[PDB]
Amino acid sequence: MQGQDRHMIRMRQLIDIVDQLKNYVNDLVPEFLPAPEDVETNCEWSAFSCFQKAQLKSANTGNNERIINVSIKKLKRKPPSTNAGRRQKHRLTCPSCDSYEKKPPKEFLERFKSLLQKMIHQHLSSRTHGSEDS
Repeated sequence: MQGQDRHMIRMRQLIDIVDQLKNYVNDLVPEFLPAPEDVETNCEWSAFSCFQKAQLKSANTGNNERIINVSIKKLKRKPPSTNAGRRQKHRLTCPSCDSYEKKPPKEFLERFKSLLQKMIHQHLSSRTHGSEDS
């Protein structure tokens, strides 16, 4: 009906900033950024950090540089406590974070935002499950 969950703000925000910074791809510097591809049910969390240390850097050439800083802030969002479990995990254990291969910013973003709305989202409520193309 009405209201705005605190958590949600983050979620949407994450996807927002992502899409926001994305729109400014022209201000995206190509660097080795960690992007967790396909994370365990309860891994995305441990991966959510891989998107933090990633450090979104803009081409910084004048345009959407300072603005990008708006995406970085959000992008650099902290996970829900620790990262993956506190008391020797629980639901299940997950491997390290920085393990997969790096990728570009355009992708790192198009992926991060997805990874979020992928698990994080559902993490709250499924909502018509069925996503797959490639």
